[PDB]
Amino acid sequence: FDLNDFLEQKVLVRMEAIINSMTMKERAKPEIIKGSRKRRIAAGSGMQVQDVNRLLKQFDDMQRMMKKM
RNA sequence: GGUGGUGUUUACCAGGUCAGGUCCGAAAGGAAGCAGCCAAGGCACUGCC
Repeated sequence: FDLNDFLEQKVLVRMEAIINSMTMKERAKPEIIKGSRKRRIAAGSGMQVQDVNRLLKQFDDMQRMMKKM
């Protein structure tokens, strides 16, 4: 379950904008989205790092389950 | 090296365009711009000079 699937799932429209700002490598192996990338991803999706961190946290939640069922 | 070709590679770090999103604006409309793409660079093979 990579960020590519979690994408299929201005309310959420912005939660998309964020991913539509990532790169294939990022959307495929999130454990590489440190500071620098974030600062890119945020300003890229007109958001803010905190926003990204939010979505990042969301993915994890929606992720762990897959790895537990 | 120059200038071509082909394969490969490259998140941001004053190239271009810009979905999506953001920004300013009562509006009309402006602005910056991620991914993508183009271009460009790198690693090689290669033609020519």
